[PDB]
Amino acid sequence: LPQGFSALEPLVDLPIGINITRFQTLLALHRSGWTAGAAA
Amino acid sequence: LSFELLHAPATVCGPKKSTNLVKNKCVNFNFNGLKGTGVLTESNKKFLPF
Ligand SMILES: *[C@@H]1O[C@H](CO)[C@@H](O)[C@H](O)[C@H]1NC(C)=O
Repeated sequence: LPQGFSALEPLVDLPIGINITRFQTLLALHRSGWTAGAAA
Repeated sequence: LSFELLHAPATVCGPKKSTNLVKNKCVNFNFNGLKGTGVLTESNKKFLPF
């Protein structure tokens, strides 16, 4: 990770009211198997 | 028309009348629940959007 300072401005505020304990991410893939770009 | 009262922020509130603003004179004002008193003047502060 880069060394520096940058504050995070607010973007989204949703009135849902759910528990949320677990979470997963998603990513986009393309068939050639499949080739995925280098990312972290 | 049935109104349900649940443990929610209750987004459906309704309208509220507004009046014209006056400057350069002491006045009591309400700004969306911010109640105050004083004189309003054109400002210079660079309020970033949010
Ligand atoms: C949220 O989920 C956790 C994990 O299952 C659980 O222990 C907790 O009681 C839940 N909170 C609720 C349902 O308000």
